[PDB]
Amino acid sequence: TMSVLGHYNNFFFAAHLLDIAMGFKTLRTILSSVTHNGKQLVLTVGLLAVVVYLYTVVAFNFFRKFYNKSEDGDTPDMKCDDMLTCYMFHMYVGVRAGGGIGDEIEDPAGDEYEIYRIIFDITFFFFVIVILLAIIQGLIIDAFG
Amino acid sequence: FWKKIIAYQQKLLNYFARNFYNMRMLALFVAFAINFILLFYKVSTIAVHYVLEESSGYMEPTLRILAILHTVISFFCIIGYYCLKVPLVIFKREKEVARKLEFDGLYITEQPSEDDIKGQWDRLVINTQSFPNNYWDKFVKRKVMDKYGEFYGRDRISELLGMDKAALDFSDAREKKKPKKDSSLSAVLNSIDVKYQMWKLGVVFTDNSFLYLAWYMTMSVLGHYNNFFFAAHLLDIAMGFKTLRTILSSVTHNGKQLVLTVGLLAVVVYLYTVVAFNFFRKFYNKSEDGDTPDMKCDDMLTCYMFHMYVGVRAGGGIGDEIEDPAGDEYEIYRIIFDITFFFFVIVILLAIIQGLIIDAFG
Amino acid sequence: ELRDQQEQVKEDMETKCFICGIGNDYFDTVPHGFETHTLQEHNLANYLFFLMYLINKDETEHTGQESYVWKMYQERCWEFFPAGDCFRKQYEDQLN
Amino acid sequence: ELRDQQEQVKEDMETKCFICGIGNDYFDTVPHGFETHTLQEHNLANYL
Amino acid sequence: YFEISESSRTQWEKPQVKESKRQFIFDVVNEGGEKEKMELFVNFCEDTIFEMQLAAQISESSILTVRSALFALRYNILTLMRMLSLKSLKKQMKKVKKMTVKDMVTAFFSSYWSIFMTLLHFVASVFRGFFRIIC
Ligand SMILES: Nc1ncnc2c1ncn2[C@@H]1O[C@H](COP(=O)(O)OP(=O)(O)OP(=O)(O)O)[C@@H](O)[C@H]1O
Ligand SMILES: Nc1ncnc2c1ncn2[C@@H]1O[C@H](COP(=O)(O)OP(=O)(O)OP(=O)(O)O)[C@@H](O)[C@H]1O
Ligand SMILES: [Zn+2]
Ligand SMILES: [Zn+2]
Repeated sequence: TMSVLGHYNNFFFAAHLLDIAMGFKTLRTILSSVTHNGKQLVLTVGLLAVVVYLYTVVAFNFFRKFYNKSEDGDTPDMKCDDMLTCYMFHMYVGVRAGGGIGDEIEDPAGDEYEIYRIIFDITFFFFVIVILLAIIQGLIIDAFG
Repeated sequence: FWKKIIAYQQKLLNYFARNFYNMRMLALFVAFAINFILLFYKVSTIAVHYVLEESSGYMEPTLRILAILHTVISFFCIIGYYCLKVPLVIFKREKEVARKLEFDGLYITEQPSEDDIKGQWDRLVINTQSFPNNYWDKFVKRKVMDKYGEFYGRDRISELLGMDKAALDFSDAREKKKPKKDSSLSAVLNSIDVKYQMWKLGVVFTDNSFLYLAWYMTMSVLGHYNNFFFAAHLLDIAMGFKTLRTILSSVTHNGKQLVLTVGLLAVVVYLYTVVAFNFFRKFYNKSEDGDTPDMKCDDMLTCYMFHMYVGVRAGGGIGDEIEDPAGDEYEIYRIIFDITFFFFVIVILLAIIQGLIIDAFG
Repeated sequence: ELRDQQEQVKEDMETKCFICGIGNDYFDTVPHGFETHTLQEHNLANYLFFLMYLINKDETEHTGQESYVWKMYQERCWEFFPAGDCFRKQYEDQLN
Repeated sequence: ELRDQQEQVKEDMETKCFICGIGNDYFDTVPHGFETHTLQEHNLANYL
Repeated sequence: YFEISESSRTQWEKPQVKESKRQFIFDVVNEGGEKEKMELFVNFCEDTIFEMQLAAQISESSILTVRSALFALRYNILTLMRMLSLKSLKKQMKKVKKMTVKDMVTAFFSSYWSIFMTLLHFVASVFRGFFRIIC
């Protein structure tokens, strides 16, 4: 089917490069590593999504002034005015960032909620980046092993 | 006239005990429903008002119906737990109480160490007449009397466990049959051993699962005051699923080592902050505008907080954030400072903490 | 590896007897068999107190066993220490 | 794995006799039993 | 069979000898030579005997939280027992004896709700006692 669709669009032939992953034993094992612990990997991702959801719920209620993401003062771009937008931003830009959500959101120095936001960012970094992502990676790697 | 109310109460009791798990399942489903509806909850604009935004327009009454349903189902879950599993806990605790009371005399020969809540609280139940209420062996009192009384005084053991002597002799002797009065309100109420009920309620309150189900109900109630409090009920899956339970237990598995290592990290970053506050302070300016210099290390507490937060989170280390040392007289000293910070704090200690948690899970 | 070595030390100490070196399984046939072997029969405290007792006692009053052990320790040979064998192994057929 | 193989080689060499292959426990009944077996009885230098 | 002195037992039970035995057991099991195991044990015995003879010369020439928790349980459960001790529930039940199934179920629910409020009062009192302890 991919071979046929390649005639309609030549770039569809790129999917045929995945056949080496079947041909070679090591690549086959690498792919099977993901499906080896599929239930645990789905459950841990769900736990991560729940934790980042609780963090987003706290942020949407208490820390909203720190989520402005526009350099130009005329147009304020708020990423946490809406529940869905704040959750999407926490899922994407917060999870990818190595330091955590505090690397992206605005500095708390001098604010009344300074210690609260410091604890918020530190706990985010510890629980999400340090622990849960490491759990997922360890699951995949040790399944391969 | 009460033989009907007891039967109906028994029917409700059995229904809740039978459907305890299904109600706990329904509560989690309703918890997912409420939090999924809450995902479309925006701000509207002085005080700011939070309003649900949707195209259908029937989400708002549904959010109230689901909240009320969750609050009712949670209460039914506590009721079902009390119907089902509380009697098992009481039967167990009452059985080990008799075991300790008889075999090694933990309330006659040797006394509890007073630092355990269980031993101190179990002193109350032995005096109660309604003992082995759930336990099979109704003559543990007789056994303890026969096995310790001669040594410690028959009548004194009798008063310690609250026995009576005339009843055994009377029952062994001749007796008559007399119809009783079921209407006696004073007799019915006094038959209820308030001391034994006190002990049982203490046991139930000290039970961990009952505390968890009470916290669940408390969050369910607070959800009515603030709808966002229903988000805490999404943590129930972490209890329901075994893998999530193990993931959470991984943190508490090595709690002592994890606390000690965090303390070591806080001491190391404190020594680094002490060195910085004394020698390298000009490099901690963090303001782009020249008019207002923002110093993060003029004060000991501020410098330590900055090192704890912005230095630890940064992957490279403190030198990624503080100002470049090129051309300064302290260039080599600050280079060594930053390199040692990166090696000891980021590379080693944080890796130790992460490895502790991950290998505890493993 | 350091933590694993500490854990292995503790596990070896709970599962092996330090003096004779026999496994706890050979003793645990009876209830609390290994505990009885490590407390009544082979105990480090008892050996140390035996050494103190022979140091404190007079030479002329040593018994046959005490004089044997005293000469053995003076010449610094440790054959008197049980090596893989115990009282139960020595009299296994008669005792059982 | 390479480091573990080196360590395993050294441990096998200290606990096993290379020629006969019998365990050191069977020889260590007497003091220095394995050393005496590896020096006086079975020795690579002596075979060479 | 031989004699062990009670003084020797006490000096063995002294914490310093316990720490020394910790260190010696760890050292011997981790790296003590099997051929030298007995030699090291006898050396440690001599060292410990000297340490005992030195310790002799040198020597001779929470609960409040459990208290609070027990008091909290007693007070918070006696608070609910006061409901029955008022004895005024009988007059109210005189009314319930003649009314219907919905209201009898309502009383059934009210009992458990009262129990849950008693638990909440208990846990709040526990927290307050803990604040007084830490402060
Ligand atoms: N020859 C031996 N003498 C004594 N204990 C031995 C011997 N061989 C093995 N053991 C074991 O070593 C351990 C020594 O006792 P144990 O360490 O429990 O007491 P301790 O020194 O008071 O320390 P702790 O009670 O804190 O563990 C016991 O588990 C015992 O079974
Ligand atoms: N047949 C054997 N001949 C010699 N050594 C043997 C034999 N079987 C086992 N071994 C063991 O192999 C080791 C060889 O001696 P060893 O390696 O100690 O001496 P080396 O070659 O001088 O090196 P080094 O002293 O630096 O370790 C010893 O531990 C010895 O017990
Ligand atoms: Zn032994
Ligand atoms: Zn050989």
